[PDB]
Amino acid sequence: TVTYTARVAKARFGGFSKLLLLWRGSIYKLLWRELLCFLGLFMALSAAYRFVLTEEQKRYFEKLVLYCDRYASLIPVSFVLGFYVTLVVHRWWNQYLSMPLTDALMCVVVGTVHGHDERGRLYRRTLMRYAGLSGVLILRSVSTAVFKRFPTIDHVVEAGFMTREERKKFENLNSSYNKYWVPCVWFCNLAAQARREGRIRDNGAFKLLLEELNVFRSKCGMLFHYDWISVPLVYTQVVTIAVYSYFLACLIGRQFLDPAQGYKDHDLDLCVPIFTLLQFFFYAGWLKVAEQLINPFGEDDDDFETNFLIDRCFQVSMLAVDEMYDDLAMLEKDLYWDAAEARAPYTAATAFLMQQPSFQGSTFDI
Amino acid sequence: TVTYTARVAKARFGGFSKLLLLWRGSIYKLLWRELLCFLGLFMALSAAYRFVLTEEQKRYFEKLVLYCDRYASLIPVSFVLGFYVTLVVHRWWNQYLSMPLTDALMCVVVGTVHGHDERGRLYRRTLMRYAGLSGVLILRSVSTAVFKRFPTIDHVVEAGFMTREERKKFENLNSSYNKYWVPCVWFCNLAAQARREGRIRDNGAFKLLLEELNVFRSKCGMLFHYDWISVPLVYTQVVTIAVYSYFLACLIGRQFLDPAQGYKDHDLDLCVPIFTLLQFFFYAGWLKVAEQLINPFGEDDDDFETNFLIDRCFQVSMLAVDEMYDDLAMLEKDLYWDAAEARAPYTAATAFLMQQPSFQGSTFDI
Amino acid sequence: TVTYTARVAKARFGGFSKLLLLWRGSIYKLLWRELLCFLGLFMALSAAYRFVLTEEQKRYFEKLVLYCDRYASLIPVSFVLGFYVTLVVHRWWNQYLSMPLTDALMCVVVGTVHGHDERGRLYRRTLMRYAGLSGVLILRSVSTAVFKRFPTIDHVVEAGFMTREERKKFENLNSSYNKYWVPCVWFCNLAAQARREGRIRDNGAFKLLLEELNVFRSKCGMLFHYDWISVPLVYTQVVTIAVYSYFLACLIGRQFLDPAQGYKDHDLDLCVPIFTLLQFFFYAGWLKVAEQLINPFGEDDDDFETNFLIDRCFQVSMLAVDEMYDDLAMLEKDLYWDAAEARAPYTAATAFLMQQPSFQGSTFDI
Amino acid sequence: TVTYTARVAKARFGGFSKLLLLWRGSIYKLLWRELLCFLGLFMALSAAYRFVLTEEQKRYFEKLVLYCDRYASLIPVSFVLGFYVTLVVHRWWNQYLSMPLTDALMCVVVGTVHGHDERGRLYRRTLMRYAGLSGVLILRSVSTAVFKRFPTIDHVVEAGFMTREERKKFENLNSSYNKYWVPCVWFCNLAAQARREGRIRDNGAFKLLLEELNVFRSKCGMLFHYDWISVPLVYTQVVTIAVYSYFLACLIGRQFLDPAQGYKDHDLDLCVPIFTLLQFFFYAGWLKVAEQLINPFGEDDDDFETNFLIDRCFQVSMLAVDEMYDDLAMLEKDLYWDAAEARAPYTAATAFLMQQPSFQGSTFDI
Amino acid sequence: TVTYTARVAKARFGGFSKLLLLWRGSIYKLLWRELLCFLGLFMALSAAYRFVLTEEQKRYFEKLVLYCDRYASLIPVSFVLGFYVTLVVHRWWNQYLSMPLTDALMCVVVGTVHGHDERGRLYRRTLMRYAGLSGVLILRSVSTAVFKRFPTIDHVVEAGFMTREERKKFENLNSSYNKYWVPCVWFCNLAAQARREGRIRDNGAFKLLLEELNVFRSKCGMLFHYDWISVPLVYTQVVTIAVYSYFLACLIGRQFLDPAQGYKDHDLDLCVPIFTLLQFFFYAGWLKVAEQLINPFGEDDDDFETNFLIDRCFQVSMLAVDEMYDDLAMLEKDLYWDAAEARAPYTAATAFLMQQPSFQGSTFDI
Ligand SMILES: [Ca+2]
Ligand SMILES: [Ca+2]
Ligand SMILES: [Ca+2]
Ligand SMILES: [Ca+2]
Ligand SMILES: [Ca+2]
Ligand SMILES: [Cl-]
Repeated sequence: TVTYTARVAKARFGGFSKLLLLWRGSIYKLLWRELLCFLGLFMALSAAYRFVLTEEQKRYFEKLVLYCDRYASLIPVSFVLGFYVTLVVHRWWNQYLSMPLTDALMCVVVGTVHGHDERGRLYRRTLMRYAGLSGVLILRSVSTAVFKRFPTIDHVVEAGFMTREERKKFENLNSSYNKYWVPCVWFCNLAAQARREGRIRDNGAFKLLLEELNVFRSKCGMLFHYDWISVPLVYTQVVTIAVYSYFLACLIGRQFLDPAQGYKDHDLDLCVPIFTLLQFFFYAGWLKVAEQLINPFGEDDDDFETNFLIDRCFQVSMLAVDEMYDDLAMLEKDLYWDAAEARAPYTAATAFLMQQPSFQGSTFDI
Repeated sequence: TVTYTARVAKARFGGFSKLLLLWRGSIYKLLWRELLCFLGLFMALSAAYRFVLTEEQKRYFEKLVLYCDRYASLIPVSFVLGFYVTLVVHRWWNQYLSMPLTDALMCVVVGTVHGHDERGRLYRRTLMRYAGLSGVLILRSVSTAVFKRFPTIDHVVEAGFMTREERKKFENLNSSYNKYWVPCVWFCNLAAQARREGRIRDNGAFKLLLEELNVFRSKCGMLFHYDWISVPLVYTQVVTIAVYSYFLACLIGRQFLDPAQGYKDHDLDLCVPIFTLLQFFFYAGWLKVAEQLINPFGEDDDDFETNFLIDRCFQVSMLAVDEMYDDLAMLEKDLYWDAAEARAPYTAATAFLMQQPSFQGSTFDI
Repeated sequence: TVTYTARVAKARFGGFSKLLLLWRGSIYKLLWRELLCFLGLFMALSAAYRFVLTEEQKRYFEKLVLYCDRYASLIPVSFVLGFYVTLVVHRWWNQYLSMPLTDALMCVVVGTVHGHDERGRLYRRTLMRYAGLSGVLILRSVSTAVFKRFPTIDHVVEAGFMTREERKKFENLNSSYNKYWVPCVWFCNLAAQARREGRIRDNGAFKLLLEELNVFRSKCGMLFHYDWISVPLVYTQVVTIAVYSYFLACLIGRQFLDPAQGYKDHDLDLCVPIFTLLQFFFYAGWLKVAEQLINPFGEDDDDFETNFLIDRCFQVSMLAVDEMYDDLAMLEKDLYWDAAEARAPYTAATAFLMQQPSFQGSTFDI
Repeated sequence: TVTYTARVAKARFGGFSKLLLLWRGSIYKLLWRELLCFLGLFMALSAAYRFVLTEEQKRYFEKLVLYCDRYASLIPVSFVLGFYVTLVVHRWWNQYLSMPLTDALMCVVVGTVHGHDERGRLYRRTLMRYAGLSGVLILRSVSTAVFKRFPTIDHVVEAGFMTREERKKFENLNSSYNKYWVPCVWFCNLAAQARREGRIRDNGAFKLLLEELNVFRSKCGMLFHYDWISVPLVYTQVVTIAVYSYFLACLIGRQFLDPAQGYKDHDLDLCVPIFTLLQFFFYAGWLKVAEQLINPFGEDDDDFETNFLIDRCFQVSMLAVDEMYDDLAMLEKDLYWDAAEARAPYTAATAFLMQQPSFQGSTFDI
Repeated sequence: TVTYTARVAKARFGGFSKLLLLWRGSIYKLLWRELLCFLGLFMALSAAYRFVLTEEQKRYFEKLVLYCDRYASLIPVSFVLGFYVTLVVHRWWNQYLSMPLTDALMCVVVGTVHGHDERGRLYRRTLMRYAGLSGVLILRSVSTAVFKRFPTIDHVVEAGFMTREERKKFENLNSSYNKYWVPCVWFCNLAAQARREGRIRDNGAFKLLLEELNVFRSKCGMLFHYDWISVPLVYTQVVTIAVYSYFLACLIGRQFLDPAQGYKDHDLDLCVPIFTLLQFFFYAGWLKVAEQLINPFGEDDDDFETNFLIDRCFQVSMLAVDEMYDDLAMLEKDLYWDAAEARAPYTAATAFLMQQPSFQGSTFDI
């Protein structure tokens, strides 16, 4: 993804206009091939009108220009763009929320699966490795960047997400369907094994572990659903036809006609259709928002950094359940033990502008 | 469903335009009968204007063409299309989310219902068979493809979802209503039987099983609600009248009049209303998005593959609770036991483009 | 409700157009009185223009027709129709989801409240009768069809939802507010009584029963909220004024003026304003979608069948907790015990069109 | 709130038009001062054009009228009205859902906090009084009607929501922030005290009590968030400027010019701009929907009856946990004990129109 | 944030118009630099048309003015403004809901972590300090105001959110990623330590503590997701190009041409484009709603007061778990113990307007 959150923290004078100078993840990277072929096909029709066509063929083409400018209905293209892109954006955000993230599991695992010995250490890592394995298996199914990192299951074994013994049981499962849910079943068998030996101390801890896994597994199942159940193809084709019919109407209907015939609204030569160019940046760019986000798991610049989230979850969950298992600093009194209230100090860059009346409710200054 | 997720992974130059060459689940499969009758009725009026009508009947028809072009309000058809299709798409996605999927149940069942013996094996399979039975019974009520696969309850018995003894108790239940919830009540009786004999070891395991079933049963109840409570018929008829009134206005109001009378905006002969054809692809295709998705359980190409999801859930849940019950690979140290951190390697097709600064927050490059 | 889900299963050639032949729950049943008075008031103005008005009064009326056609802004009526009806449809669907349905309670009750004896049988039925009683009491408050079925509380006693002893405690509660929540408090007292005598065997079962009831009771409270907190009246009046101002503008502004004065866009006589009639079917029908759904608990054809849902829930929950309490078929091996995988067979009407490659992910055909 | 749910139960012929005769909570109560000043400023400009201006000053004003009618863009005002009011309506409904309602707490308290003695009675009432106290404290912060009922905390003590001993501990808490969450902390201390003495019998009961309180406390925190975090002021000002610029354009651009100069679309005298008046009812009334609902806790007619909900919750929860604690009618057989099925009878006003085939699914009439 | 909730409590006559006099968080503070450069560039073109250009260069510029007024399509800018700002507002509200608030944790901690001694006191404060520490660490990552208050981790140690011993374990964690989740792992280690020593008395209390923390930790993870995954940059650039192309079209297309050439719709001199100025307040202000809210964690006036919420949560949670741990007022009878019902009194400013029939349901006045 292209992150510009710091650029737009405060609404400044040229704020969104300086985002028109970015190139990575931009409209210009997405549209310049389409803009050059649209403008090239415009100049080719404009040059045929000037130097190629005979005088009676120019009059017929002039009647064709006035015809197509009637059908350039720029207003209804916006609704099928507005409703469709909002659908794609809604799917795009829920696909990010369905990312297999092991943070909720790693807090349950470090709190409930016990033992400083090598066995309890191996219980905690294998539970997190199985959650990470289900993450890798569903992301190499839906994300082309994860798939180029893990083209085979042997790549998942040499990366350490799966072992060779787990590889044998994975491949010997007779199922024609995608086996991303298999380490989630291994998680339940491992947690039930840990409950039997008392490494999970109580049944509410074991229940919390299985509630947390089902939340994780249903997120993996949701990424498979979004990958399988596309935005409906008829709806993608309707918005594509509506945008391209508008631009077919524009490269004839916005041609600069010869002013000597006195056609109204056609008394000018610019030899570049600059406001049709800006309409192309608007409407074809609005469609490119959907074209970038309809599969947010490819290698667009604004697509999800799924290999980063795999490396983050695997490193952090192994960090949380192995090194950080039961090493607190000793319980020690804070700065505000002798203090009835508790307020942290401000720097000089925040003390001066803040420190203003605390909001108590709207009805109190009555 | 028609899945084109891999085609649109990266936003390419001709990306959405190559989806206009697909036929399965396309606008062209949905609209070509309507387009040929619209264009045929257009050419029939155009031929009556040329060769049939007398010269004074042509002038009256010419006044009728100018009348109907005033009422071709292409803008308000788009709002009742945009708001209605978004409602249908919202129902269509929530109907997919309400699909009876046994994955969350199969992780609880393999983790909580215990025993390698034939009895505990039979407990785990019957719990999954009862969840799958409620899935088949609600899907043959709402999906025509499941219903043609299971036309009678005897078809459900010969498919193995129900047994002959379960068939007797199913048919002897005196209820006039659909009995899809009956195996969910059998699930609760079976899980309570398994808790009594200690195959479910603790009450939090038994509670998790019943929470998971109620989530499954309410998904089955939601598919019945969507099947029963349609999109409101008055709202379907308003969008149908609005689209067809627009196209009734178009096959008169876009007729190519004789240029010798000098009617403005009517100085051309194309003998094919090509931009009215593209408007028909836009508006009637936009309605066809709703017509395909209003019942997503029929045999449209873009309808849900409900027999596939039945075969997947039954095969996977039987695979998860029978063969995969308590056969882990032995707890064995990963690649990153001697390693404080944990990073999986990259292939050459992903190492070169990735490996870029880790995002820590927007405020840190301040 | 009017259910047409089977009619629109597959998108057919005349699919939504055959729904324009339905009468029950249709636009024509909702609009024909309004259409006849609109067309009657149109013909009355058209007849006054032809035979009543003098020649100088016709010119003033002709200036009035050209005035009102300027203000027929058909575009902004659509936004206040599109945004308002979507609000009403959103409330209409959430009101259906808030229906008091006892299925989630009946699965907990049959799984947790125990005993084949007459006492445990009476515990299970009274818990379901109290849930059904809260359903009847909130639905006779919000639904006119339930209220005509239960006009008094004595009707609820003779229907068997309440007993005479429960009637005394119901009427002796000193509260000015609606007492639909009273059997939900009786449910909690009954479940706590059953936990004390061990008919509820464990505390997690008793907790699940009370979580399930609070979900049921908050659904009853939500139906009271929707009944009390209407769509805001100012917003209902704004959309009513916007639609009727448009149609006031239309029955003057679309009058067929005398062509001898040569008023432009007014050179025709149809003596029926057929495209204004179709605009009336569009806009007034779009408002009628809201008028039918703003209270979905009346006796519109497309209103909820609330007496059916009362009869279904009472019959099914009594069927689930009394006859179906702990009578499973004996645990018996399925068709797929000797089979490593598990696939159900297809009929000849589904084997031929299906059996096509299983989707594994989008990235795998790379 | 103004409740008209019974008026719109069945979609009738003059149904929404009879809601234009209501005055309480109406557009006319909200708009008549604005309509009289708009029409008064219109007539003042119209009278200056007739009797005050000289003949050359009338021509300049006539050029000003034709200028401002070009900028009366009634279409884009509707989008910033449609999107903004939908945001306000969404906040308005979620603010009603965040109302502190003690029904879910009172069902847990009567089911889990035990004892017929005066101590257990005092435990149940104090738990409900503390929930009601947090309700009063957050509603007097956000609702002007609750604040005029409880202007001081001493008013809350004389109303009985707080005691004098609780008043001392409330005032001696050193916190500059609003202390609405303080009785929720007292609830947790009281429930933990009741668990220690076994008035709460099991830990799952005590956990359910604390889950239920956190749902209640987060609803109180949500009302504080909505009160603090307004609809953004820039967005309120944009919709206010857009509506008033349109109406500034209208009281010049819709002036009836002198027909003797022959200005087109200006050949009439009405001396009342009746369709501009109806546009004012549309657009300024649409803004008044937002102006009424942006703070739904004031004393608008359509604002929430927050003092009613305080009196309802306090009376009902004291009724539920004190008098209704453990007085069931004795477990007694229903009307349908000797009956395998269970159907309640119909009155003559509902038997005749109902009793129609039970819906089983869409696929069954195949 | 700029809070005006009390100003708009009752819909008054000049209600939203008096919000056009506010300056803090206003359109005028956001737009005046853009308005002065737009009007300055307008007057510069207007002065070049009057005094600089020759008479034949004025005619070419006049043809350019009529060209650009054709492309000022004010209608489609509104849809890409309406759909985009609604997306930004939806993200802005969910970012406020994802704020790390310790109220739900502090009610569990004071109810479940026990002991009046210094050890149990230190357990309760350290659990709340660790929740507050994760709040500070994620807010200094996403909020520039928190970051200027805590520029280093040493600032977090001198503020008392972290200790020096906790600082050593924080810095010695080998992770390249943001370590905001580290005190949430410390929370789980501390709660598991407290359960082992019986300061947490039961396993359901310990489970509730870990469910509550995972809700808190996922809110911290959600703020990181929103900070990382921006509104997509192509969509921000499309709405920026659409607004600025419209205003590029306006500062030529709305130029006041010389009336002596008799250009239609151009017969006036105002020498200030006042309705183009109001359109600039509309459209550029509508974009400024998004520009203020796209990062709601900066130092805009309408941005979130994140340092206030840090100081509130830290002061209140230390107040709730230390001083308010197990000091109830003694269980004492309320005002309504001898009263069967329970109604609080009204002041004279609320008794007179209220006391009106209690709503029982819509169907009861039948
Ligand atoms: Ca992409
Ligand atoms: Ca279909
Ligand atoms: Ca109705
Ligand atoms: Ca208000
Ligand atoms: Ca900001
Ligand atoms: Cl639980």
